[PDB]
Amino acid sequence: FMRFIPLQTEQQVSCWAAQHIINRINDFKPTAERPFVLGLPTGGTPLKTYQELIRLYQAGKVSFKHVVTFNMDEYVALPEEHPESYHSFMYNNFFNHIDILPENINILNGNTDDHNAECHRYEEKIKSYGKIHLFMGGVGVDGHIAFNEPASSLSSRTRIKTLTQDTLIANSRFFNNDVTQVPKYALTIGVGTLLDAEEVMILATGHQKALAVQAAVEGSINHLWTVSALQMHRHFVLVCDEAAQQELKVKTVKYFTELEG
Amino acid sequence: FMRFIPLQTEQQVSCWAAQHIINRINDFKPTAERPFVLGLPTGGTPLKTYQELIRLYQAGKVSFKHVVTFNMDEYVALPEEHPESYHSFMYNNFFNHIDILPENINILNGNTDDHNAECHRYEEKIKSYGKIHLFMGGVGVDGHIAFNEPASSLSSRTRIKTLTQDTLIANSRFFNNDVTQVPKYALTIGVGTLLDAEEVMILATGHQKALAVQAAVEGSINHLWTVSALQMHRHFVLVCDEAAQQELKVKTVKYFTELEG
Amino acid sequence: FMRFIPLQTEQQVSCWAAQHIINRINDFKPTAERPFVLGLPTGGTPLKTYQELIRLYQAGKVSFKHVVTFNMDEYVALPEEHPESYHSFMYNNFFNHIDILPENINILNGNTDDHNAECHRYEEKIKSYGKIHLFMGGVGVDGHIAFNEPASSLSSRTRIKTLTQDTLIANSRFFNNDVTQVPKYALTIGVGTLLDAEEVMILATGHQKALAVQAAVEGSINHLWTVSALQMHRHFVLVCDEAAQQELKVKTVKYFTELEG
Amino acid sequence: FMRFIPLQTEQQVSCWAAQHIINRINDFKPTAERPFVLGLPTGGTPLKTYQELIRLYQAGKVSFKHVVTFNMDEYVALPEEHPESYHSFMYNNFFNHIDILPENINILNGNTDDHNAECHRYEEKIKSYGKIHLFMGGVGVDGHIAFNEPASSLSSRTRIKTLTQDTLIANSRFFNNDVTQVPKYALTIGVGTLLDAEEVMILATGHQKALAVQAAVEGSINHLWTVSALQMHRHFVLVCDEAAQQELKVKTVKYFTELEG
Amino acid sequence: FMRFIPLQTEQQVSCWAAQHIINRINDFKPTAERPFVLGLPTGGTPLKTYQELIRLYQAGKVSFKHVVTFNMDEYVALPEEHPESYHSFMYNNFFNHIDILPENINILNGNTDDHNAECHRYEEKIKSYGKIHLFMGGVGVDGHIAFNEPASSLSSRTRIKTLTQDTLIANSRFFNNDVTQVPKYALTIGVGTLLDAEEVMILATGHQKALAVQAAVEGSINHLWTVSALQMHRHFVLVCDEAAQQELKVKTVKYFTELEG
Amino acid sequence: FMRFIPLQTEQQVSCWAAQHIINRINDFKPTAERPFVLGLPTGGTPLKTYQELIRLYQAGKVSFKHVVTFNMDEYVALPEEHPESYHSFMYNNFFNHIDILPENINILNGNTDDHNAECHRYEEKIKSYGKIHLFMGGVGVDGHIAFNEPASSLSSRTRIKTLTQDTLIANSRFFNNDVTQVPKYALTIGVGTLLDAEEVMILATGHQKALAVQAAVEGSINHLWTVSALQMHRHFVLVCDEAAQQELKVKTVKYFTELEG
Repeated sequence: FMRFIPLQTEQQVSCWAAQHIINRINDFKPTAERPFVLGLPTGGTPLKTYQELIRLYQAGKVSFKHVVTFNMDEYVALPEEHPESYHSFMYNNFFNHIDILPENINILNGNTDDHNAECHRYEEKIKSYGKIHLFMGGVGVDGHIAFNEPASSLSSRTRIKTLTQDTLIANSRFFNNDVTQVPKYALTIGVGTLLDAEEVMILATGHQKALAVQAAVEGSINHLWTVSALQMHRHFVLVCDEAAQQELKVKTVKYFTELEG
Repeated sequence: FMRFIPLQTEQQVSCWAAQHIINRINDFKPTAERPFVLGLPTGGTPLKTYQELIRLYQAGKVSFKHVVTFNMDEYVALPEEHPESYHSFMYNNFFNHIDILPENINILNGNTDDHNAECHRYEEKIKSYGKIHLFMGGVGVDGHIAFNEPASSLSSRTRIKTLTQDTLIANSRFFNNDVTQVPKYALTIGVGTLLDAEEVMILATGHQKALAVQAAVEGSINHLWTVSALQMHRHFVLVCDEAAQQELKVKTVKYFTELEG
Repeated sequence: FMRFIPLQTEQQVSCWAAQHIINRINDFKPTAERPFVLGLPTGGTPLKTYQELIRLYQAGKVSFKHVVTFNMDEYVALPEEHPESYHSFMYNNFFNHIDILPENINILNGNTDDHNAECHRYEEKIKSYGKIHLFMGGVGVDGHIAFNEPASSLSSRTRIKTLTQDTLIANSRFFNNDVTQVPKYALTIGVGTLLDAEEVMILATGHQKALAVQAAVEGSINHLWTVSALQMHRHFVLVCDEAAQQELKVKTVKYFTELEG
Repeated sequence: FMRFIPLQTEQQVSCWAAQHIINRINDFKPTAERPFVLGLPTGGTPLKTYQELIRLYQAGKVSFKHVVTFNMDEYVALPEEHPESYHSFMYNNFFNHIDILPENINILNGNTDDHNAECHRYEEKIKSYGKIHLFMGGVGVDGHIAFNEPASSLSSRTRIKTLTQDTLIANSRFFNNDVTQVPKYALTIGVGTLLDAEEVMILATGHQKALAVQAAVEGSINHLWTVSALQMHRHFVLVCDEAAQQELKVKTVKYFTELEG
Repeated sequence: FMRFIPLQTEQQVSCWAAQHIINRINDFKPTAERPFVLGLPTGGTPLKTYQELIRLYQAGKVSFKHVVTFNMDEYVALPEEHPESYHSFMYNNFFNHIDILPENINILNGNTDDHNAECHRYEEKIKSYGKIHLFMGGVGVDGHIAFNEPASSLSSRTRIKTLTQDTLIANSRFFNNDVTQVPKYALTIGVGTLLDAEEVMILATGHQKALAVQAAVEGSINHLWTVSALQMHRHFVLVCDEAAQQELKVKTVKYFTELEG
Repeated sequence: FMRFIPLQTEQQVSCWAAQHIINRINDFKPTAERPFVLGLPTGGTPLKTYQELIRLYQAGKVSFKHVVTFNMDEYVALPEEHPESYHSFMYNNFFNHIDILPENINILNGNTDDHNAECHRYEEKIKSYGKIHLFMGGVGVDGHIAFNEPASSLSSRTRIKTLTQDTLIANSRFFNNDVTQVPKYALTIGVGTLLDAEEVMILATGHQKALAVQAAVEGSINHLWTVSALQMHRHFVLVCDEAAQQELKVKTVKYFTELEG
């Protein structure tokens, strides 16, 4: 069944998420021949989690020497050494501070000569390892996942996507508030790619995600709220802060707070 | 306009109600010529409030030597010394334990020769005092007030009412679970009579009152939920326990919890 | 406050309305100096009601010798002896079969030299009688009243109105299915005119009126459903057939069906 | 796919359910080697059906000499000869009045030394017969099935469950209205166990089940209403009384009333 | 997954649908041994599309010399040469004006001696060709498909159906507005038959279809709205006019309007 | 009753508002003895209107000589010459560029020795002129008006208000993104003060105001959405851009778009 973890502060969400990733890896006991495969996102709430994971690694609570990562997405036609590329985000905020092997980091390359070939290569790389064991991600204010469109097929695969006007505006702040400077296209994993993971953990902090949280927990599966499709996943975890609880009914928070005791 | 007091336990609800009545009386400074006029109901939750008022009176925190009371209702064709009459409920559980003057207790007489004249005398008696300063009451699971029907006119007056099938069944527990023994009619104040008070305090405890609480706080005015009409009252107070908050949104409880402190 | 009469067939709706008009007249005991003032509409369901009223008059159960009528509306620039005028509908189907005095029939004149002057004369005529005691009417699928727009001011008065595209289409069947032949304008009473009546009885038969009936009975007051504003009227009666109850909940019909019996 | 049978009285509900069970058995024509497997619940609503089933047996309209029964649940650490055990409920109200073979009655044993082993033995016993042909059951006010929590996996199996505070409160009436006297744990079939039956008949009587019936018939599949998951079952039957129809739309009751007869 | 094409006029809807059928056929490049298989409906909106298909054929933009058609339904016990039979509708409005081979026209025969045998023969004929490549259809005001009941199993097959009271009334206009003159039964494809097609194009024109469009586009899958089940189809296309958009939210139309351009 | 003006761009919203203010003043023909009284707010969309009003003044299309203004609010314990004070906002962006007389500019003083006396003088000053002829304002994301709380009494008066946590965060961007630097309290007009104006024009631009616009146009009056109470105002105007329409139904936008043209 769906696991809903209602918490109060964004730090508690990040600390909980990091702890969950630690426990799965440490229970899995990964080796070189049998690595743990981790799906990873970008953004503000992930950032706090990566920071917590670095702190836990600096202690003696985890090693990434046998963790393989796959990232959700990357901009197209943007140099991968650009400060605002998703390559740069991952290496600067995470991979450069942990003991992961450089050949176990997978991030879509948006500068290939053939974007379809690159997307198929990504899907193949995942299959070569078997399956992603834990995919961490976020959710949009409209319930969309990664750069997938809000009404995306639940069996969509990794493909090239044209960024929406709203996505262009949202990300403008990373490119000098210039909509014309945001890359028009990106490579993203599909909803099917996400659903193929053994466990999907979605992190939702902020009042702007409260409607997405209501759709995920209280609503029925709606094909206009991609996050609601995770209700059909065998292990769907949703962690949220108090601001994102504001649209739920009192009985909903009561039920899940007490279940998690 | 509307004050919503969300509390946890039924005990806290009665204590809050008792304290509020104390403060209203003690601020008002009643005299014999200028008494404080209190509207009073019957039932389980009021009983706890009357008990707390008695304890506060014994603690010399209040005197009723200048409080005039009006009760909501009384059965018709039931001897007023019968255990299950509302005369008996009020005197045995409250008036016989406080310093109220016997001539300041007003309760509808359901044994008159003329129920319309009796109801009219009651409305006149209130007018002779000016106005009820604080009317305490409860609310039905369908939002009805006193013996008024769930679709009662917002200008209904004191009148005779035929008890509903649900009310007959509900009150059967007081007459040996015999529907045939519950009085068929009762004299009740109208919704207009209630709204004419200077302040209306409604007490709502129980999971069975959660939908009525949602209608009063979150919903628009609906003529099928009489309690919602109190939204237009100049001083409408609603006190409720945890079980009755369960249908509200987290943001609704949050807003009013913080306002009151 | 609101009376809802849920019936099965359109015949039952018409008979109930006729009986109600009969009973109001007979209780009022009208005289020449103090006549009973009746507001009247046109249409299919009214036709059956007028037929039933004629039968009751022939059965000497009522006299209209002291009833004054005001009609809702009339086409502009249509000869008043034209078959499709509302003058013709009223006289041919009703007034020519009863004992009403010819000088007590009031119908807006859509052939005046000054429609604003004409509309003002109509409002003045009504005030000269005091108030309409019972106004019968229908309701549009969008809850609109007469030729008033669905968002009409609740204080709109009798005025000239440009017929909507939907009203032109609906009424084409009376002019050889030719939208170009329907009069473009009409003189209509306002929503304020309707609410000034002592009692408003609206008759709603048909599956296409089920949403309007739901808005009037179950919904809160919405200014886009003019019929719902009648919830705040002192005597609002709504009579409907089974097809018009299909959007209501079983509890709504149960409460009112048992109240009326 | 889904059959909804709306009736008026609890007697009609029990009569319909009993007849359906009769018809399935008699069509199946069970033998000793190929028995009919019947799943059975506990509670007030089942009781009337069991009484009706006894009467139909007395009327020689059915024989249980070749029916094998499996019950949903039983208390743990309560002697099975205790008046309030479900063993006692089934035997006193049903099995002691019909011709079932004593070795064909299966009820979870809450007094074993190994509750997991007992639960597995129960699932195995079902497997040994093939599958349950008809599972009769009730529904909680929150749509839960048997002792499963409203957030149980739709593939949950027979297991030990800690009774919720709500179930403890509900069941206090059988243990002197004392929450501390209700057994803390119980053995219950899972939602998966129920869904593995060839047909599921849910019985819903009472005003307190109106919201649950709305969730099963009118709502989409919601993972917080276990009863709504039965919409995906190949043969889902829901029988309900008039009090449980109160939250449905008139069009829903109309549709199914006409379809079923 | 789901394609929603919001257009303005009914003409544009039929023109779009015709063009889509043309393009599917021309890409498929059908041969006699490998024909293109087309599913076809009856009604007002299909009529305009067939007219456009005839115009495009005269313009030599398409040939049906290798198109095989299957129709949704046909009346029972009505001579197939009757003006109001669906045989007549299809031949008069379509087949008599195109170059389809007469042995490639498939329409259920409601005059067989064995309606179950006929329905199985129809299902078998579809199987003999493999699958329907494109199924065009309409939608009822309650979201039902063909003569399937609004609560039909999503795996229903071609079968005989008793026409509902509402269906009898709707079709009365073709039989002298006499409910008793409409055939009581019809042969119809099942919902499973429709879902087995490679692509399903539903056409929805009219204000009376706006609620069904909202259920298909905005709502979750509801087993009382058959059209909503098409959300789970691999290629579901819904084309509608402005009147059918009136119940959608502005953001819904905006999203899909921009997607298609 | 209520005018809803749906437009596309924020420029059009400000231009319409300015034009409306122009036309009201010019029709009124104000003199020194009989001035036009204008209520004014602060914020981004108002600023664009003030620029347009200055442009219209430079074009000699209006004079503000005989115009008296009243502002909604002002911070307390902030020097009125501070860049971020509302005194500074109004003078720098409006009053210093028009021909208003310095003795006709009214703005609450948040630096008085007695804020209650200060509030009363403000209400009295309004009464001394008679009534505000046109009050322009904005609306919060929760429908709140000025610094009034979202559940404010509809008869609240000018008073001191403690800024909510949300208001502190929102305005932090004007004080170096420092919540601790935003003044804790503010002087604000009450909801009653707004309703006492002869006309209320609310301007709503932005996707974050779409829910407030839906509450004002489509919803019933809710005491938790202050803007919805303006439905009972004699002349309530709401102007909005395309981003703020996104939550309305297509039929709502269609109706009012056609009404205004």
